[PDB]
Amino acid sequence: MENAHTKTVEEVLGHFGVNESTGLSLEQVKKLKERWGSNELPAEEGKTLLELVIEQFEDLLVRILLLAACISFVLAWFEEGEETITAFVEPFVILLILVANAIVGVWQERNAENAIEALKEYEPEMGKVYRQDRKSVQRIKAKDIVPGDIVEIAVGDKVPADIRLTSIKSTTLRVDQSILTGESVSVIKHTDPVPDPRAVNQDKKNMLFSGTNIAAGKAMGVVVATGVNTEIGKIRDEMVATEQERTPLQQKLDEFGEQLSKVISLICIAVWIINIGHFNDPVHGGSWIRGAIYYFKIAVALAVAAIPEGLPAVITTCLALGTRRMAKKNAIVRSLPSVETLGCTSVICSDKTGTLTTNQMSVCRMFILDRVEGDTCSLNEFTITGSTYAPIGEVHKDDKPVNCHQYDGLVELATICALCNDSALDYNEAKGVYEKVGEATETALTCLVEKMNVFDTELKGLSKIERANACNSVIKQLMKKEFTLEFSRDRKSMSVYCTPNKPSMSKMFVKGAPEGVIDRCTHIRVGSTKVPMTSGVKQKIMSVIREWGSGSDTLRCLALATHDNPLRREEMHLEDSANFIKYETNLTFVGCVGMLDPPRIEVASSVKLCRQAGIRVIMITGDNKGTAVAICRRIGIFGQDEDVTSKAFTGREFDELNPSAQRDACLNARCFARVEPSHKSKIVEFLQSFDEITAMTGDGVNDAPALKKAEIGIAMGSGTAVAKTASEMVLADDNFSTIVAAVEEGRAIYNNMKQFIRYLISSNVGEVVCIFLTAALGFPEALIPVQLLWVNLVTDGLPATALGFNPPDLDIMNKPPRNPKEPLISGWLFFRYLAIGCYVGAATVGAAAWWFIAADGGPRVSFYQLSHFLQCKEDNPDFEGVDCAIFESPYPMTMALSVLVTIEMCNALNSLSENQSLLRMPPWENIWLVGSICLSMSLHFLILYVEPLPLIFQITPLNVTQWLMVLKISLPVILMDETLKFVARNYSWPFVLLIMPLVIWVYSTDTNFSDMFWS
Ligand code: BEF
Ligand SMILES: [Mg+2]
Repeated sequence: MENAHTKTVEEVLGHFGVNESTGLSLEQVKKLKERWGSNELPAEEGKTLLELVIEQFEDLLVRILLLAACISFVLAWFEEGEETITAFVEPFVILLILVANAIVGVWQERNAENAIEALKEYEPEMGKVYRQDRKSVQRIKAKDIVPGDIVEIAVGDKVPADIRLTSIKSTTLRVDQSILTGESVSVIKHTDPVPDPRAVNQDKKNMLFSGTNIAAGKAMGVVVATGVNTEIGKIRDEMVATEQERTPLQQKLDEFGEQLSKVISLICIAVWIINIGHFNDPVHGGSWIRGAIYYFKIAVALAVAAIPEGLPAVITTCLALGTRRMAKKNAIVRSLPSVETLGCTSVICSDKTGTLTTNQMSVCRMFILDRVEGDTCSLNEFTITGSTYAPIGEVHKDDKPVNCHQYDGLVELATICALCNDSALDYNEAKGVYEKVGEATETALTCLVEKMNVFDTELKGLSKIERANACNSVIKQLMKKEFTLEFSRDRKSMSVYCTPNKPSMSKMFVKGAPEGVIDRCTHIRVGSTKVPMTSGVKQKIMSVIREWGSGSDTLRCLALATHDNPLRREEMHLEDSANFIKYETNLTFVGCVGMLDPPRIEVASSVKLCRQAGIRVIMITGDNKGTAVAICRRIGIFGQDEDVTSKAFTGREFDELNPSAQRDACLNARCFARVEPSHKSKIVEFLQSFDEITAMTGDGVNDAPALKKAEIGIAMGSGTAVAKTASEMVLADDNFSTIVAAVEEGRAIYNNMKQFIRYLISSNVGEVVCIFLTAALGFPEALIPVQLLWVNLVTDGLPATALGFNPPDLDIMNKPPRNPKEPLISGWLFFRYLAIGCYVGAATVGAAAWWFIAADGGPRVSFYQLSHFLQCKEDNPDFEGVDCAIFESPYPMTMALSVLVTIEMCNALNSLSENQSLLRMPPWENIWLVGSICLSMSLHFLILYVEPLPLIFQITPLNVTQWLMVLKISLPVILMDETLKFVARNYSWPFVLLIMPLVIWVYSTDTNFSDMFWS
């Protein structure tokens, strides 16, 4: 069944072979089940643990670590030695770091799916259908309905399938379609066919779309589409068809991994090339192959040691900590890399109905009269602060609290509001929020009546379930509602006949569009006085009503009047519309109210903060252009008097725009209205075409393709499930300020990530340069792989985690988002961490050599003997026996390890700021860094001072003067990093007064290095 809206009821009924009054026979029911399936949206759960692990191993950094681990393992398998116990420790541990990380990430996934599923609406999805088995209404499951069923719908029901209207039994049919079409107000439905076959769902007035509630009335329809063929099903299919791309953080990490791999390959090739002439050495066997592969093995072993083993682990730790911080403020983030996406976001595409607004219409203004002199009147105007359906707001006149007993016109207005509606407000114990029963506007009037206690009834001890209807209950107990005059299309008003319950009358209460009520009223209720109507007062009322319904505060105005002396029920006949016209005569104007779909109270501040942070907010909605522009003006996207002739567009207007005009609109326009979900995705894609990180926010089904297409999609906690499944983050508490909070968190996370990435890379390149320098000169080895493993996982691991807690920059929220094209590590950074790395290598080699040359108490071995480590024989030494037993002493190794650790701690203290000096920013603020440094020193001393560990790591306790020399070697890294940082910047006192005694203490003495030869 295609374009059913274009066909009449007879055509669709003949096509389905179903009678209007009988329904479908049980045979046709199963015949349609076998063909069309069943009415369920498919729910696929293919994210098994194996799938999650394999997709989380997609990261290029993790792949590089895996390659390094496997190469190290195959190198350790062909080492022809008996030290396989330790030689295999280095790769294996990496695998643990690679696997444990995975669970962490996987855990986060499950945790998100455990939280997002918690905040899902759960109810039995039922449906009232007619079938030939029994004549009465049959309440069956919605999944057991088929295309062709005759469905009966009533007020406060959710339609279960795409339905073409057949007959309306309540003379009207109001449907709330904000879920699908994004319309803030309920739409009127009819039975007449829609001739347009390409018509959008907003103007399919004869159609009912699954997932949309019925605001008021009863109706009878026939199912034409079911399951995935419904509009929501088509949108879900489009959402699935949309491709998902990697987050910008993942792209930056992959680029950094490519740069790191290029550096590793260059280092390996260079080390191989430097030893071309040694290939044919007789030591290998005098062959061009064995020596070449031996030196290739050495070069690859050196290259593998330049990859930080713990870098992905600390990156994941920082991401998980940020995710936990966001979860603490009611923000569920699915993937760990997505926590950073909002930091680099440049454009925030949003949704008006249900996302930028509460979707709960509430009365925000009202007025009555106070006094009349002549050709004019004094007008009492009141403002109501409530925005949701909760009856907790207050009525303010001239921005001060006001009571309601003093204003008799106000109690009369409250009576008219509560008695001239048939909807209600009710509280869900499970959901925990008040909601409407029937029409949204009538619920707004009910909540207004609850807000202003016109009879000052006691409400302190009242429970929340009975808080919903207390004042309305009181003033409906006072007045008995006899009968209701139904609202008409030819007369935009509705009336209620009420009689005073107390004996010793029978007033009429009329509401509706202001024009009709004003032209049909000949009197004015001023306080308790019925004064004759005057042209001046009517003009004064028209002025305020138009300026209420025409400015940036565009409102839906309802005029409330009363008929004091109506004809008694015998005269009036409730049969014809013209009778209803003639019954409403000589009315008395009482007041007027003005309501809207109000934006959430944290929206204007959030958008101005986003604009301050360099992010522009563009509203994309399916509602009309007028309401969208009004909400943009109200929340601060547009000014009150700003011209929007080129900044607000409709889908039809955007359809035939020039490509240059489309580019200019995407660059400049800030409001899109009357756009289909495909149009929303097209807008998001056009914005992404300009290399802009786009964050889409929405709640409804129409936002799902746009939420999926954006780099990060944010779904409201009250939104639909399909919108939540397409979004990377969910706001559980529906707080829009969480967006700017997440932006700040992401920017801080990115800064800290850069800091500790630089720290780890510098440490590893320093160790590699140390090994290369040791090999080139010929000195005895100063470091061993197991020692480097410890100093890379603990001594470097703890400072990196602490650096993850770096204080945020002061000017973090006053800068534009970072350019996506810039690399994570720049060329200047590339130069700088090499400087610290080269200094670490040189300092560690020098510390190892100092104990063998100039240290007091150690052998004063010359450079020639020290360079010829392997030549410990009768080659004219001084202490030939002593030297052979001292070249393997643990003292130089301890010197090297201590110097490396101390320089790493100094570099960690230099990693508080990317370019801000340590003097101005002391370590005090990041107390986590100080605690981590102290803990690492404590455990290092424990390693140095226990029984087993000095055997496992060949290290021994040092002396006071030896520690002093270690500090002497380590400290200048502070000076060199400070001068590099100062150079970068150019182109407190307690910290100084504590560090000066330390500096003067350790530079009291100096030792000369007797070495003037190089290899
Ligand atoms: F709900 Be949005 F206005 F499409
Ligand atoms: Mg919405």
